[PDB]
Amino acid sequence: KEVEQNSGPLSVPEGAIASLNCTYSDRGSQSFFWYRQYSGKSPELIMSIYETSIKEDGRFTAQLNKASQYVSLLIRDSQPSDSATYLCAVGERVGGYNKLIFGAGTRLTVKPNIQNPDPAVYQLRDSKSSDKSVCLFTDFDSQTNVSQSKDSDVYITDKCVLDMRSMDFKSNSAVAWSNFACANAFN
Amino acid sequence: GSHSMRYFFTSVSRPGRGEPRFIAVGYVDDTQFVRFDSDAASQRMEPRAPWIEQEGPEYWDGETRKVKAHSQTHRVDLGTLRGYYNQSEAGSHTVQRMYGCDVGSDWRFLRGYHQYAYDGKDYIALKEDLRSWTAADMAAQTTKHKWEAAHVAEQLRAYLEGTCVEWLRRYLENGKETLQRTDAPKTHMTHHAVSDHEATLRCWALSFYPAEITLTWQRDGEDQTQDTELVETRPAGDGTFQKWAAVVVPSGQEQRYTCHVQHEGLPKPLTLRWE
Amino acid sequence: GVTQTPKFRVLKTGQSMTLQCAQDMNHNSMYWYRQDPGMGLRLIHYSRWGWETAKGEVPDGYNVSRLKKQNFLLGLESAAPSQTSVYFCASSYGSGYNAQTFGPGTRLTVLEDLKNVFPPEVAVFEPSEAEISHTQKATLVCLATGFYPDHVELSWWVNGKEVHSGVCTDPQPLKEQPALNDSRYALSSRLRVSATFWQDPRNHFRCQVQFYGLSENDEWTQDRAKPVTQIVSAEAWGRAD
Amino acid sequence: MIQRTPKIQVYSRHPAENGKSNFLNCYVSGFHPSDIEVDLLKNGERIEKVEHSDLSFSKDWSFYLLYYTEFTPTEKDEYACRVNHVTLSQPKIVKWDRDM
Amino acid sequence: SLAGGLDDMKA
Repeated sequence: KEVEQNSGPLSVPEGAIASLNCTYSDRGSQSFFWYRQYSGKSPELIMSIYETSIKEDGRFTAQLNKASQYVSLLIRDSQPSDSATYLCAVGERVGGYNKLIFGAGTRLTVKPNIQNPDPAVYQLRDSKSSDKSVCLFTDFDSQTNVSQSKDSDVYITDKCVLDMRSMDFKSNSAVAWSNFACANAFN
Repeated sequence: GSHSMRYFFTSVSRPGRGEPRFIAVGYVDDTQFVRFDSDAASQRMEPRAPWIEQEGPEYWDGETRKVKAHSQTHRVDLGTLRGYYNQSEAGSHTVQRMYGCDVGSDWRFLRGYHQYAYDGKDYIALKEDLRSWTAADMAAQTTKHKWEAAHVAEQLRAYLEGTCVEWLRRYLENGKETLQRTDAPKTHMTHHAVSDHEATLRCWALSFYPAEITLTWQRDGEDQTQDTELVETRPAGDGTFQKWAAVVVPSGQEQRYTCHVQHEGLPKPLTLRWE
Repeated sequence: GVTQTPKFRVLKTGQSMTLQCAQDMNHNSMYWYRQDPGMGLRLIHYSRWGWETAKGEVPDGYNVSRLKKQNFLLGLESAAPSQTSVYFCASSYGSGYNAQTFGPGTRLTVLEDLKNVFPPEVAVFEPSEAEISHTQKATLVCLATGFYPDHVELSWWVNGKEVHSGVCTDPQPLKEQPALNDSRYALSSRLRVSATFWQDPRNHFRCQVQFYGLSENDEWTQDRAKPVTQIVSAEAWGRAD
Repeated sequence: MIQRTPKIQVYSRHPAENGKSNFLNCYVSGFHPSDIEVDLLKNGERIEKVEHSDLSFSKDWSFYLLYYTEFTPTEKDEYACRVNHVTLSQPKIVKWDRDM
Repeated sequence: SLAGGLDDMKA
């Protein structure tokens, strides 16, 4: 293919270096770009590079080598908020530099560093009615992953990382409910 | 008519007086529209025609970036070439580059060019096939091999056939009121007594655009290009051009001489005759 | 930058629509892409101002129009289920200026039957006193249920203004009835604050679900209100216990 | 390294009319290298604040520049262009003639 | 508009 990237998905612990690579077939390529695309959002251009060189922007390093036909993107001190699909894009020479060819994309997941795990299940009451409730499994380490429901009458969501930026605290959680005891629901 | 876009680049080394002087200019036909000068205050590609001013900062940024890449390559080239030719670091040397494209009256690509010179002598050039290189000597043959390995010809071809044509057409459209105009020469004829047996007829063409013109004298319908003084076509400074042609005639035979003017802006060629 | 209208649309099979892309960036090149799981971005058609439009990889079923430099329209003349996707417009300055800026995207869902479109019901669940005493933090949960299709944007609003911290919303909804192919969906979200913030009765918490449904031109025969684009919310006041 | 001496034309933008404002042009072409000194002269004296075009070149690699300034010709004021270049052993002076 | 890639065209 004309533009090829790391297959992915790619998993990296918070704090580590995420390494993304892109090879391209046309030695006459001149314009190289890295796009980030959050789930349900549009691609955003985060780096552009035009010469054999290394270009730094904050935690991001792009490196192009025209002679070897590759371009790379390094993310240092990876954060959960970096979790996204990263796309390599090259201006297509054939046709007169008139469009982009995009690689398949690399899905990066940055797993949070839970520094004080306190796993637990809680039950929460509906603000309006007193009869309805849900179950909250939270404060679990990032190596834990949730089994989806077995009873078509129980709903269990996937885990979700939330960031209380004001406190340097992140936490994983999943929710369960049904039309049922909470202590049990997540086994 | 046909149209062209041409870029000209000059780099001059100035040892012990800083970085080389670098001047870039771009034209559409005979109209300059952009410039860069390494020694100017802005260090930006700058507009030199009204119709280019509507391009936004993204364009001025992109052109500035590319033009600096041109300058940086020439700067390294000045070192490379001094070494290839065993020249000292004390002397001033020149690198020049020109490239661009022509389109026909239907605005389809006709041809592209890319030529490079060192010290005013041909060094390397792309052939009209936009694939092959003409190397002037053994130094340029080594450049040729480098450019072959980097697919330089393929990069320039896509530019000349693609990008160059797109942007030339865009500028023709944006600057149509001035670029697609033809200003026919305003013509007249002066008569100056040399002596009592001869006089000079001088035939003038002024305020014309584009620069291409033909001025010729005839005597009873016969060409006279051994006995015509011409001047080279010269810029008026206001976007138009000037030219004249003169002949020394026997006095009283003025009526036998005719000046013929060919210009793109004329319905039909002109015949002028004294009085 | 690049704008796209509409943001979301439901069509019945056989209906037509036009998606509009606009930009104010002086860009000459404009592109229309579709994005579906497992395939990435696929170009439908593109347009260089001053030239005829050009087909991309997947032109069939779509038409385009470039009436002016600023605007690139994608037309669907006879909506088919295969056209259910997220459409992204993009713009670039022109040849040799290949950096593309993308619009926010248009989600189109094509359905056989509009009678199965439903807005969400929304409920908020108050923090556990056991979480509060154990962690000194308080997690609120919002559940949006019963909606179809999956055209929702959930946000949290504290004292009347949207907040941008302490939140995580499921990346995908769950099928309420996974056996059925047109299952209504459920979506959960959490907002975690300090216990002292939750305990303050001057603080007001609202879970907001913006739903994008039917338009006002659609026919509707059911007893229930027409399921149009609408906000549904639920709320809780903070309190000392 | 090629050495090419400048060709010089001196002329006005518009046909000269005594007492009417105009532009005096000195067009220098066919030279190499590119360093050159050009002055416009009024009765033998340097005119200050002459402007010039951006350096460009012809198909043979030789350079050209237009130097210009405002002027009002009269019957008796003498104008000229004075050029020096590495190829010239002293400045070349070309007088303006309104008929050339 | 100027050509790109001049960084790749050293003599």
